[PDB]
Amino acid sequence: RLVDPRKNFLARMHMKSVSNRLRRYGLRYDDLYDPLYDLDIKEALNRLPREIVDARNQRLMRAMDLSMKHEYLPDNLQAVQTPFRSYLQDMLALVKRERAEREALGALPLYQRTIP
Amino acid sequence: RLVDPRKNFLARMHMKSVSNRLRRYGLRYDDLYDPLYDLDIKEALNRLPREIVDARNQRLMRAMDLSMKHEYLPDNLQAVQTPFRSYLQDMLALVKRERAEREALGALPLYQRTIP
Amino acid sequence: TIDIQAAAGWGIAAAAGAIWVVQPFGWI
Amino acid sequence: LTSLDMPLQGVSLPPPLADKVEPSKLQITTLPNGLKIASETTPNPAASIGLYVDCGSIYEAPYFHGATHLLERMAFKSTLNRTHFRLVREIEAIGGNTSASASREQMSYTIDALKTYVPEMVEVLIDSVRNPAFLDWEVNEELRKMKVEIAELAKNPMGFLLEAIHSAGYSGPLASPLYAPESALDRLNGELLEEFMTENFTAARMVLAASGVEHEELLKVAEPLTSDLPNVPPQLAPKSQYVGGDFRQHTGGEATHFAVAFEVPGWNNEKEAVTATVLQMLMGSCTAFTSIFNDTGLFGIYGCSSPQFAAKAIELAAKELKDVAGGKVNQAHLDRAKAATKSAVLMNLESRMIAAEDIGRQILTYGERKPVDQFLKSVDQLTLKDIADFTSKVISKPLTMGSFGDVLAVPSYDTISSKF
Amino acid sequence: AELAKNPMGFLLEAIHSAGYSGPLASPLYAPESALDRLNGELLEEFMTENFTAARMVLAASGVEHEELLKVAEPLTSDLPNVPPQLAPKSQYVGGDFRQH
Amino acid sequence: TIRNQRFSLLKQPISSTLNQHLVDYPTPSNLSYWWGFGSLAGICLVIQIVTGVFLAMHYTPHVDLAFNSVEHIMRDVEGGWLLRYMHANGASMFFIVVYLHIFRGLYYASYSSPREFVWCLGVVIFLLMIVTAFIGYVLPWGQMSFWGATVITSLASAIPVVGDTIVTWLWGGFSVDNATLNRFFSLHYLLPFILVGASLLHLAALHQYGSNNPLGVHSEMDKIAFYPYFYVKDLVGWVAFAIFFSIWIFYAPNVLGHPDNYIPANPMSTPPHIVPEWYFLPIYAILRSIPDKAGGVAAIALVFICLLALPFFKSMYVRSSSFRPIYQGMFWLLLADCLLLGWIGCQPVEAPFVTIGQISSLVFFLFFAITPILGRVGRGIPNSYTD
Amino acid sequence: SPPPPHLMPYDHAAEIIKNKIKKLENPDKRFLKYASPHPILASHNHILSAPETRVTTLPNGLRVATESNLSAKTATVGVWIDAGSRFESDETNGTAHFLEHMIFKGTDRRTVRALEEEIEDIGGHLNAYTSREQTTYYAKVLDSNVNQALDVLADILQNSKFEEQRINRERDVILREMQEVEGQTDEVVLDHLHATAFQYTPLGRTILGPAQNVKSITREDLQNYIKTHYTASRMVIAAAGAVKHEEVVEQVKKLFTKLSSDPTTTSQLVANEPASFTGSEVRMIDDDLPLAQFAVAFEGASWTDPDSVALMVMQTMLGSWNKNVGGGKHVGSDLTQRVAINEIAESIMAFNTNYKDTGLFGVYAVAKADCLDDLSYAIMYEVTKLAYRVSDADVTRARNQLKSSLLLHMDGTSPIAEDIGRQLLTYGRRIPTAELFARIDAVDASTVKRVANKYIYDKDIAISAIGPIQDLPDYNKFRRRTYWNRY
Amino acid sequence: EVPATVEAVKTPNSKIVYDDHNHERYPPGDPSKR
Ligand code: HEM
Ligand code: HEM
Ligand SMILES: COC1=C(OC)C(=O)C(C/C=C(\C)CC/C=C(/C)CC/C=C(\C)CC/C=C(\C)CCC=C(C)C)=C(C)C1=O
Ligand SMILES: COC1=C(OC)C(=O)C(C/C=C(\C)CC/C=C(\C)CC/C=C(\C)CC/C=C(/C)CCC=C(C)C)=C(C)C1=O
Ligand SMILES: [Zn+2]
Repeated sequence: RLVDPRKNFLARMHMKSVSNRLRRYGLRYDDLYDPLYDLDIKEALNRLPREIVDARNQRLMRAMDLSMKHEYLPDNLQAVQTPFRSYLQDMLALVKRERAEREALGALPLYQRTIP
Repeated sequence: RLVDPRKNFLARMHMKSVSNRLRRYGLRYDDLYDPLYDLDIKEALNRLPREIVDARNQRLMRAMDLSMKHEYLPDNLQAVQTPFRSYLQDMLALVKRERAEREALGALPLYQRTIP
Repeated sequence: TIDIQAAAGWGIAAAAGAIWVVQPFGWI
Repeated sequence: LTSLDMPLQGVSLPPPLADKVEPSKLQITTLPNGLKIASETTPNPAASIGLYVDCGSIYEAPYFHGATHLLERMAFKSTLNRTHFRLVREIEAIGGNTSASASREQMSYTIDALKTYVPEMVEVLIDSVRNPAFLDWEVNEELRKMKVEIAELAKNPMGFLLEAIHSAGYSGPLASPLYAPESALDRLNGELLEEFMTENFTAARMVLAASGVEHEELLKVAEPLTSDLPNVPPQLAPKSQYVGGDFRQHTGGEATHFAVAFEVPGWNNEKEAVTATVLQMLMGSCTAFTSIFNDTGLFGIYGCSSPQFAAKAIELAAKELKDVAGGKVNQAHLDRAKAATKSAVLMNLESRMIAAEDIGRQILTYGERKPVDQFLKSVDQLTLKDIADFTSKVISKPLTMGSFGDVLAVPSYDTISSKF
Repeated sequence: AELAKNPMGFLLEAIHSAGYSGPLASPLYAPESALDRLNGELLEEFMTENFTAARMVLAASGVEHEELLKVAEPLTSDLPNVPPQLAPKSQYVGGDFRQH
Repeated sequence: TIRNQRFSLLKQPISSTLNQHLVDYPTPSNLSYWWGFGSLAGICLVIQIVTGVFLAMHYTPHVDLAFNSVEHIMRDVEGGWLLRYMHANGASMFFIVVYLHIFRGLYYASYSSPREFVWCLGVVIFLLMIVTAFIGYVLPWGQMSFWGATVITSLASAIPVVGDTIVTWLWGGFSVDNATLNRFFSLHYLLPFILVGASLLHLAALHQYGSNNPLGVHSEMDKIAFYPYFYVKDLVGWVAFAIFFSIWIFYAPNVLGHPDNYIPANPMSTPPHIVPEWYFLPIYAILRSIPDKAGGVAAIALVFICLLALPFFKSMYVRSSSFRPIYQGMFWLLLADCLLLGWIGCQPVEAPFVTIGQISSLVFFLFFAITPILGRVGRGIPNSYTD
Repeated sequence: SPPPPHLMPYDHAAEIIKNKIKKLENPDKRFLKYASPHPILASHNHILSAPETRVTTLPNGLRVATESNLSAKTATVGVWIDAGSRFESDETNGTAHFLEHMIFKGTDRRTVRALEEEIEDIGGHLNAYTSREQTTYYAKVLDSNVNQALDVLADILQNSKFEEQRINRERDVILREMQEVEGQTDEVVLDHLHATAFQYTPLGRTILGPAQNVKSITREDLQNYIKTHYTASRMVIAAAGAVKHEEVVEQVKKLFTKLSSDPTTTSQLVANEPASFTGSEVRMIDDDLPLAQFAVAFEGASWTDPDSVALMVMQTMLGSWNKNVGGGKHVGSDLTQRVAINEIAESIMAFNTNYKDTGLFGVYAVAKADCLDDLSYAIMYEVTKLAYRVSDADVTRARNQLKSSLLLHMDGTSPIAEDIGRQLLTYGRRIPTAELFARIDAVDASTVKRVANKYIYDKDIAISAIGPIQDLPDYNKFRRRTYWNRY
Repeated sequence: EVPATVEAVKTPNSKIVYDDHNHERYPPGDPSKR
């Protein structure tokens, strides 16, 4: 598989570069997924346990504070970061599967994006 | 005073014409005092019992319905109208007295008008 | 009695600004 | 100016008071309509003037439920002669403070200020009680603030339980709640409050007690505003019977509470009441309480414990009542509670507010302020036999159980009743 | 909340706890204090230790027994065989309920 | 609370709308100086309108008087040289600021959901700016103006059946004449007001969800009021822009232009070199890379079609280029390509610039063709890069 | 014919309310003859005559002060010490609070049981309270037991044991309190306000101190604290009620013999480690709390600064109010009027804290999250207005209220005793009421404007907030609202 | 363990250290620079 980093060294370099950028801000890759982008992300975020969303929101606030100050996390704090520890993809996949099942059976969607 | 109907006959014609115009719509003279005109009328209206305010609102809806339909009250209904039976002037005067007393002693107003 | 001083202070500013925007030195 | 550690120059210092001031004598003047006016002179420059009426929730039955509490909330509002705004400004112009309290059998209206403003305090106090306007908008605003005062009542377990056992302990006027339910607040209006007050606020049922004023000045201002009250022949307070009760409001969750109460003699029978107070000091969340009325009283023990430890809590509390009733209290503890009773009463009489309220309460009940020394002798006569016999009779008569919180684990009333 | 509107059920529920002691005094309608602590994992532990085959009856009115057994057997024969538990004992004591 | 009395005047109905939309609007606290070019473009529009209104007090839209009226503005009216240079160079500053504003949106993927309507309104604004600036350049009636208007109105002839009739209808005759110049003046006074309305709707669409931030993440946890934090940050950019603008006005007023427009229009002889203003050169380059009449016009329309379809491509859920190394690299190649196209447009049509322009045009369109492919492949990044 | 004006239900109800209004139209002048809503400055030096306060300084510098009321049946006697958390060090911080916990834990003569049993044998009360700059132990006893109470106080101050097991047991009680600092957020908001306003000064430390300090407290640390601070010249013995000055002085000479006599002086300690105000803020964001509480404070004045009296009048002008006050919409305080009329807070209170060399002047408020924006505007508007517009009526009414409150709170032997002790520590003397009233009377409208212009106008502020405070204005909004640009 | 925010709320600090990457503070107690 081309994107798998265990096989393609270009994918391994791609994973490494993304990992350093995320680590500098203390962000996880799932933190980049915003609930305003997709209504399925909002639904998946609403199904998650509170402590999960609280921790995500704290990481976002910390990263935004670092971005404003033009600084990065201290090197000691960067060493304990887990950029690719996942919490959202499994929930998002479940929400997407449920939406497709409703579409296949001709049901109304449970939520719709407001027309801007 | 010249506005006294008993002393001045010109005031008698003025009162008669106003009564006739009000009686055609089933309106009292105190129904023309709108709460949006000033906050003293709104305060006076809020202090009145519910049965008086409900009756005022129904006379206003009847009059606006008649005005929309290009109609007047039937003569049978016009005979029972009391265009100059007061329900607000005494309360309005008391509210004005309280407002002036607050101003004389240097207190803040209990209500102010929104700058439009 | 500070509203009067406020008016006098702002009147000086209005006069100072007027002589600043329009500079009628060749007219006085 | 000069710094506060250097004395100010040019200040006229009043001559100092003597280190031993003669204590005054209570003068009680009774007006022909039945109103009693009492005052004592006090060396301190503060005056406390109060009006005490023998009216409360024992006169609400059966169609004035909530009137007494609303009269307390509607105190010092707009009158027929001055508005609320003016009345607040006159009190603040002289630096006064106003207070109102409502109980089951008494209500009070007090004003405190410097003694040089007595005519203003007396004039204001009488006007508020004699001529209330009871405006509809002012009543409605206080009824809105009534609901939050009632809604918060679940945050004070001691207060909530005390009312509940009063309703569950008595059958009649004393069972009328002091905090009316929401349904009974909707019917309350200005017309009801005027009808309630006019029926019960009479000259023969009111006392004007003023601590810290000469009797001449107080009479010269009050009499012209009170003599007009009509003579209303004194009535009889309704009788209340004591029964048992079991208040249970299962809310669940955690942190249960309880209160087991018994009947003790009222303010009359002036020898057993002292024993009740000493018993309260002897027993001394876990504590004891006391609420004595004119002809009856309630002595009980509080307690919080744990939701599942409740069964052991009532057992432990019941054991102490049995233990004192049996006679397992030594002389050392009796002298410890005897001294606490003496010190608490004497220390409570330091405040001019308590002293003034003690005058009105005692004159409203016994028509005479009894010297504290007679009570102090009653405290210093109690033997271990007196205390044990008293408690033995108390735990024999019916009990009033009240629990709040998680009551599933709390044992039945019959099991609590058998302990004694 | 929409239970006090019916004095039948409210009184019938109230006198069950006020008259019995023990398991039968446990309210069918939990208060607004045990609902906040209820969650899906708490529910799962209740079902796994209570919904056992020995306490289950599958009753069908209007079906024959062969084809009903043909369908139900593969879906229920794998339930573990647990010993029946003794029913909890309740004691009637009598009591009083009051609500102003 | 009960609003019985009047608190701060900003919350009164007279100024509540202005307070919520300008003074207290929640803004991400980590916005960089690249978010200050929106206010710069708004200030440039106001400068163009103010200077243009006063220039229209002295300009004559007649082929016998247009050139001399501009020279009369420069030489006779007091401070008229400043108004003309402010207006002429203000159009270049407007395009510089808007070009930097568009590229910020490409780098930070500010076109993505939920801001698709903001990007689409921006594309409409860009079309309005192009038409407005072009017809304004015809007003001085120089050699550049005449031959510039000749071909743009001739672009309609690419349509086979009705192409000729649209050209003559736009001209108002059979050649670019006083009819063309007079109608170009009226439209040049009107389109700037339509631009004001479009920018207000553009601003309103953005305020529905708020601005994007350099990290591209949800920002609702660290928002601050626009006043005074981003007012004082915008004020720094305004003063810095003024220094930049003043350099062009007072010391290099004609560097961003061609001397051929100082020759009165001659319908007889075309200049040997015929090019638009510098900010139109990249579009010029794509037009000249297609060896076909209709193909050249079609490619120009395809540029704006690709800009309109960008927000609606099925993309990955990551916005900022600071976390997308492949997309970030492609952005810098696109910027270099757009620079190359502008330089190519300034060159005559001959070798090797024909081959270079064709390749540059292909690379420009490849950016919009590869970006959706990046999103679809990038969707599986979280499932392949595991902790 | 139309109906008579009682047939219709709405017409009948209109007649009733019109009759009630006419009843209010005609007032009766019997009840309108003395009270007046206009504030007048009154001089009544004659009524403020009070028992003499006798002050005697002993050979070692010990001061004994008494207020004799031989008519009373009880008395309050105690020791007031010029010591607190301000005079400790960073490593010793928390010892003063630890000492308060261990002071009633038994001496050489008396064990803990002996101490408690002795006190409640006579129905007495033993109180201990420590603050940043002041510490006090006092006893409320009957008249006969004044001598016995003095013996108890002298023994615990001089011969406390500080058992190792009792120190270890008390170490855990305070550690539990340090982990249970909740349920009283008023004491927490003001603690954080002191920490951030008085940064890097002795006055910014908390009374409890850090958890590592209580973990390291030993017998020697407590003994060293007493030997260093509880000195003869820093202590005042104050008695009020049924006490004779001579008998108290003779007993003090007999009992307080083994004092430390350490030459450390309180004026030198403040000079070498001064307290300064730093504009800053601490925001404890917690959206689970139902109410938000915050305090905004300016730098105030010291005890002996003559402007402190004007700050007391200014504090009365802002006032205090909560939802249970009946007449908040009619009081003279404009800030209270704005809060009560628009219902934009649960409670509001102006505070004036004085210290040896500095002070705090500010407003503490409790409100819901959605009321914070309007509440912050109202507080800053009325505080800043003190530097621009001050009415003579408002300043006169606040003068009248301050006089009344200062004398009506002096009810009981215990309040008098602390007034004697506190004043002898902060002023070195008890200020007579006449002098205090003459200083209050000197604060006119021009004085208020000058003082407000010195402390409030265009000055840095300290904010400490907790709860749902996301809509609370930031520091720059508060800082801007300290001046008016229209003047 | 206890979270960092709860420790900060429960333990006031009179020796706060601020972020100094962009701005260096004046010494505490210095006169204001207004
Ligand atoms: C309603 C507002 C506007 C008015 C009344 C206006 C009016 C004019 C007038 C009268 C001229 C001819 C005088 C001259 O050549 O200097 C002109 C030229 C021009 N205008 Fe405008 N204009 C406006 C807005 C704009 C805007 C928004 C742009 C940019 C998009 C623009 C771009 C130009 C350009 C490029 C020229 C030619 C400059 C040159 O002489 O080389 N104008 N305008
Ligand atoms: C008349 C010219 C224009 C004006 C006055 C204008 C004004 C603004 C302003 C004030 C903002 C919000 C603040 C900021 O992010 O800078 C904004 C945002 C934006 N504009 Fe424009 N704009 C203009 C043209 C354009 C164009 C041509 C495009 C591209 C097609 C565009 C796309 C955007 C986008 C995507 C945003 C959101 C940026 C973000 O929040 O990250 N705008 N515009
Ligand atoms: C050498 O050649 C060339 C030039 O020359 C020097 C140029 O400058 C340009 C620059 C032109 C560009 C980039 C495109 C301009 C785009 C448009 C759409 C202009 C067309 C608009 C016109 C003529 C006016 C609009 C008319 C309207 C709206 C009709 C009004 C009708 C009603 C209101 C009903 C190019 C490409 C060029 O190759
Ligand atoms: C948090 O929100 C905000 C931003 O971030 C989204 C901003 O970037 C800015 C700064 C930038 C702005 C407002 C650019 C907008 C520019 C436009 C619409 C074009 C030029 C504007 C004109 C001509 C004004 C037209 C408006 C009105 C009401 C007509 C009256 C005006 C005049 C007569 C001059 C502001 C104030 C802002 O609050
Ligand atoms: Zn403690």
